[PDB]
Amino acid sequence: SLAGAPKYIEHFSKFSPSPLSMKQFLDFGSSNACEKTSFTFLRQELPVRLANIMKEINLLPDRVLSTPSVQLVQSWYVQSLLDIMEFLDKDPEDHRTLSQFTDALVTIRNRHNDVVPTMAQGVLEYKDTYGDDPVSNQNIQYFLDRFYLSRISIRMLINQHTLIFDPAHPKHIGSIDPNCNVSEVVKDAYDMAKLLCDKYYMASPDLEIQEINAANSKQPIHMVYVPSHLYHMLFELFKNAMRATVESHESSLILPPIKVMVALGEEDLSIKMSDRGGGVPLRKIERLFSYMYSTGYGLPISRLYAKYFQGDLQLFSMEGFGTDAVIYLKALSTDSVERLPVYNKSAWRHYQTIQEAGDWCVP
Amino acid sequence: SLAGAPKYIEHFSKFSPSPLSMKQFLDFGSSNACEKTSFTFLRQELPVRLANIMKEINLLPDRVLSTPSVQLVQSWYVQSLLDIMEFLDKDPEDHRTLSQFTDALVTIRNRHNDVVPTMAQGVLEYKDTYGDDPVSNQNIQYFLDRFYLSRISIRMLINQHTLIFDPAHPKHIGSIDPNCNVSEVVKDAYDMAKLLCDKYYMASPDLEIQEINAANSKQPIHMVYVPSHLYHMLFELFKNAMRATVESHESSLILPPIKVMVALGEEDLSIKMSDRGGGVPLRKIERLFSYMYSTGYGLPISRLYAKYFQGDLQLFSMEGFGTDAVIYLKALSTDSVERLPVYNKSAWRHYQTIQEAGDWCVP
Ligand SMILES: O=S(=O)(c1ccc(O)cc1O)N1Cc2ccc(O)cc2C1
Ligand SMILES: O=S(=O)(c1ccc(O)cc1O)N1Cc2ccc(O)cc2C1
Repeated sequence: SLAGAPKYIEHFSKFSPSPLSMKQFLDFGSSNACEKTSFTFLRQELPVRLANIMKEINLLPDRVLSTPSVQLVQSWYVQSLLDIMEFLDKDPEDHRTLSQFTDALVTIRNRHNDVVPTMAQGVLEYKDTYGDDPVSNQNIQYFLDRFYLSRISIRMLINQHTLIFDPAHPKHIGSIDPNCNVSEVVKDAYDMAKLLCDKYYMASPDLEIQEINAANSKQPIHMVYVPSHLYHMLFELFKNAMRATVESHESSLILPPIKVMVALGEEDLSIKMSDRGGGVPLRKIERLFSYMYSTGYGLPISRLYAKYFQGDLQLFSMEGFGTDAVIYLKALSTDSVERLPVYNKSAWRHYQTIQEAGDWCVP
Repeated sequence: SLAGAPKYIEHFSKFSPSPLSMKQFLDFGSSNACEKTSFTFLRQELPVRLANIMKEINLLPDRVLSTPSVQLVQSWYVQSLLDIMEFLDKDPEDHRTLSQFTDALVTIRNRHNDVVPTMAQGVLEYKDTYGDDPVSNQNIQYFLDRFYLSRISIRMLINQHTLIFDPAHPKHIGSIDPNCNVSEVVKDAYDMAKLLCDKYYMASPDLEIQEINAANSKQPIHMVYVPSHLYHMLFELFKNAMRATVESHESSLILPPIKVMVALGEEDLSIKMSDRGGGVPLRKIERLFSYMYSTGYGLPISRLYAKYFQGDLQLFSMEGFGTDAVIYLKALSTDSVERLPVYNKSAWRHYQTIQEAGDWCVP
């Protein structure tokens, strides 16, 4: 009783995703009239976001697209789109529509649970089947950043709806903490990483936290954010900083601590994690964010979480000494706007690459 | 008695520039047979490098190319190319050829002395005459990085020839110090920046230097490098770090010092300059390397000096606290290879941009 998926994909891919600000997410209420609004918004917005990214999947190299794991993920997206299409003609006034819709979103979230490692298997299949080539590799890199960020955004919309309209922290709005204590999240991530480091190495570096609240030097630093995302980024950074520290100090009983600075400025809330884990040459930094060399998507995915609300995650090392990692976040909820890839000529053109000698000299 | 310039430009632009390593520059001797070799090399290589970049000038937007200052710089390049063409049929065995050639190179260097600010006037003329647009601006950015790096490389070849074949440090090979003490250059740059800071603010931050020689903890850190280039980068960084420090501490008599770490690893020699000058939001970092917003090319040009021998110069700030700047250099002379732009399809295509909506969403 539904049209073929391609008809829906073509229709919805014409629209641009509509980025929401942290402030907008937060300003969304929990009434039945709010739920109807969420419903009528999401039955348009989720298909738009699904369609847009599905169109880009089709731009992947034939070699990548032909892999069974990429084809599997595609099929999940198709079914999720179709699931939502069942609601196009349903009455928001009917409470059964709303409850069924929430169930359908839960089913979609579960279906897509293993998307990240499934796509990674697809990349591995491409490499095993054909051997990798630099043109395909660049396309894969460009695509995966956009695909994973798109996924993050879709999961955000679904979690917001299901959490609000169906409780550890009643003060949270869905997955959003309007008063996230940044240092508390830092400590939580450190604690968990320490458990892992202690398990394997029977030791771990201590943590030192310093806050710089530029405008209000006394006040503990808080922000509007999704703590699970911040936790995710910090846990990944701690794991790397701890491993570097212990491994570069095999002969020592005294380990240099990991130092974190949390700075609050007018526009940025920045979190720097500094280790003395011996560092890595500049040449090897890019590779840390590479899906190909990582085929462990911890770092590239953490950076996408940072970028999702207009932030970033940057690494700077000093080979022979150690490494600084910085999470840049927007200080203000009004500046924290979803960063969403969109399917258009620009995106399309970016895939249109091919083999040739670069614009810089080789000896 | 010479052909029209375009015939020479077309001929020489077919070749790729030939990048030399620091080790190769250094291994070049000072005999008459070495001079003849330098001559026969440079009468081919300099025209290749001149032609390659001249071809890219022609790819600039009509709006930029039409400016009197860009046209002036172009005319200098044309005359310099032609000057060298006078030597195509000359006998290297004749000492008069060699001496005349050295004179011609000196004349070229002098002719091009004001290239950097003359091009900047061209950018200003474009902005004043037409108003700037983002497409042209991106082209200008791409082109100027390549144009200025090309210029750096040409100046390197000329200085090497004129210094060697025509003396404060007899141990230097042309402009190259085979035993450059990095901390000494740091101190020289600091001293000069301090003079300027003291003049305007009647105070300046102190300097603290720490060295980390990973493989030989006792040994002072030395490298093969061109000290004037290292000095140039450090002076620019000190000026910025000092200004930030003093201006963000208007009420204080106590200024936090500027801290420099010089680290020597297996592959990198890295120099970090840390200030507590209050920092800048991430949003504003890109602009620091922008020729358009700088229309003060100090930072972008310093970064090009770093990139010229396969290094880099990177800035990381923490708004509300301060800024780290890192110069990354190759530790080994064999890894220090000229980075030279080349005129080919790839370079050509990169100019082929135009107006459209980007691949990311706007609200
Ligand atoms: O790349 S690192 O500098 C680095 C990368 C990311 C990060 O967040 C922190 C780091 O220190 N570091 C990793 C590591 C892991 C094991 C080991 O023996 C040495 C090192 C160095
Ligand atoms: O951008 S900065 O962080 C910066 C940029 C480059 C650099 O090398 C060091 C820096 O601190 N800094 C400049 C400056 C100059 C004057 C002022 O009042 C404040 C600031 C901040």
